[PDB]
Amino acid sequence: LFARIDAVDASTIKRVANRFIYDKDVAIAAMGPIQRLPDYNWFRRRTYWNRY
Amino acid sequence: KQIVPVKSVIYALSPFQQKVMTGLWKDLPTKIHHKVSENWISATLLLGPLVGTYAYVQNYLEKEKLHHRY
Repeated sequence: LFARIDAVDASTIKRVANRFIYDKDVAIAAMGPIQRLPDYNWFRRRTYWNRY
Repeated sequence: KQIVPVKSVIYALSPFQQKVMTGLWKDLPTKIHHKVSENWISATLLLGPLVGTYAYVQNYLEKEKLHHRY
């Protein structure tokens, strides 16, 4: 388990995040005074950067 | 200028999980039925005066042309 854990480096983290996070679909569940929480398109757009 | 919360529950779907341009031509005959049935009064009021005035003007012009044409 320790070998598997410390076999994770920065490049591995980037590759896994690009596999799971970059431009994927989020699922939001909210309750309460959420009248100021941004809508779905906001999060879906925030899942990627246009600078890079 | 404040927001008035309503206590709703809203289910929404991703824009990439549902087709986009099919709803334009889906159920077209009923759409045209609505557009014509709920608006024929308005079209009559908008166009009737115009076509009536045009017909009156053409009638008057032709009658004067014949009368004055010796």
